[PDB]
Amino acid sequence: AEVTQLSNGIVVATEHNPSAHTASVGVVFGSGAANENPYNNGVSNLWKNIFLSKENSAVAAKEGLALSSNISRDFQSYIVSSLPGSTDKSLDFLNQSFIQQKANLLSSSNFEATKKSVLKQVQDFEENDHPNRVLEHLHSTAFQNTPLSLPTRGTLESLENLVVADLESFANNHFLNSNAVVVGTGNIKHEDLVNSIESKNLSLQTGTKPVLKKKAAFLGSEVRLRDDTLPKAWISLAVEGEPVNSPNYFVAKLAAQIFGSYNAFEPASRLQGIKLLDNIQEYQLCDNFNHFSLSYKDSGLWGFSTATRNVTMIDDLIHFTLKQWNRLTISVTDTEVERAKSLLKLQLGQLYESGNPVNDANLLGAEVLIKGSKLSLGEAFKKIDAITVKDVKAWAGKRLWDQDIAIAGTGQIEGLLDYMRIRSDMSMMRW
Amino acid sequence: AEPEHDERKRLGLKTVIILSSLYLLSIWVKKFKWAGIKTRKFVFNPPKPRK
Ligand SMILES: CCCCCCCCCCCCCC(=O)O[C@H](COC(=O)CCCCCCCCCCC)COP(=O)(O)O
Repeated sequence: AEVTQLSNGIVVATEHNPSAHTASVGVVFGSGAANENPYNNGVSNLWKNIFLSKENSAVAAKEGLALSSNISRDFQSYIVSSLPGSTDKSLDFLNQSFIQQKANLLSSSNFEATKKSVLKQVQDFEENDHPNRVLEHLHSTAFQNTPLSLPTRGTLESLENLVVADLESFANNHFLNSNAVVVGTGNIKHEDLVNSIESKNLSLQTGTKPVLKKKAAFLGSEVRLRDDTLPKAWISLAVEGEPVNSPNYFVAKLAAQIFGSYNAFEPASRLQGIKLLDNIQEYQLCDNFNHFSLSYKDSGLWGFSTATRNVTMIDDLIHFTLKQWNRLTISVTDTEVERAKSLLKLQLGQLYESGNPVNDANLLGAEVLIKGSKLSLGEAFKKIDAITVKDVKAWAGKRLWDQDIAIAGTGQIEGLLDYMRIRSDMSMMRW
Repeated sequence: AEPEHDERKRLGLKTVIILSSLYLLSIWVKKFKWAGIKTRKFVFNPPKPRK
């Protein structure tokens, strides 16, 4: 495989997979949820859903073109998938959708129907999807009074104040030339995409997205959304992780991989090679957990989210999990590092080299927006092979051993104790 | 009546100095470890009454 890249003010980056049967072509902007003030919050979600609106999707589906979109903290994307003989049709449709006009998408009826639909979706997310809203409050309290705290989904109190003028103001300030990368993944060649872009004009705008006054800074805090009428207790807990373009990126991900993920109901998940499972399976402390190493442009998060029904033994869950985290600084073995190497090679090659072209388009767009070129997977495997136990211990002493944490929880979290015992459990007192 | 008087007053000087320093240090550590609880805030939006 190979990733090429060229420039004319726009950036054209591709992945010619000749074995695939489709071809995704779309623009990936460099603005995201982290580029909004807290009063126009959710305008990226509303651009996602006016791009995926019914009239626009119908006009797309007349030619056999499926639309896709994604709103992250750092990057938006607007991807159009088609057969590999219709890349010109997809480019001309994306041109007509964004560049040539926006007033037909931003009519009164389409905007009011879409605002109604996104208000319904945000309310449905707020009162029914519990582990994701725990993770969103974890971001909202780890990075508070700072633009990386804003949720990608938007809030009900802000999103019902947006009108068309704010949509157009965000479009003029963020849908720009240098801010964007046009991405073609799947079964298209790079030269075909560049010659077809130069065949059209496709000039988005003059350029220069506004620069944020405040950089992201981690802030140890907690938020407790206690709802006694829920059957479980969802809780995330994280420290300041590593951002992208850091030398400790793959080390932070391998540290997340050491303790892995778990599902107490699957039989092959209870037999993993984690030493936390011997403590966690005896009295059935949780139903599931997953360790995440989230990496953003300015900062990052490293921690775990979990859910449990054993609501009287939440503190034992947090206790054994954090003592296992303290094992990284002091006495992590060689076999755990080798196992995490093999599993992280596995899940990283599943992530970057799955068969779905829209996910490849999102990942390639994000990576060539942030760091200018895509690191191919072989050099990634060499960087994973270069990690030793001393690198993990040095990273854990830098980032894990007695550092501030951020906690978010909802449900029956009365069994979760104060902030100070969870904070003081980050250092063992025995080392 | 009081043959210990000299040593009693100098050990009193040592003990009052050490315990005053311990009392001020312990006031600092109590104000420190309670700082997560003094500054804690609660907001309350009343829930949807349909449930
Ligand atoms: C076993 C319970 C005893 C508790 C005593 C508390 C009453 C306060 C008066 C203490 C005066 C007697 C000591 C003394 O004369 O030392 C004097 C010095 O003063 C002190 O340091 C007293 C400080 C008390 C700190 C308490 C620490 C807690 C220890 C718990 C037991 C392990 C004489 O010192 P010196 O013989 O010269 O070494």
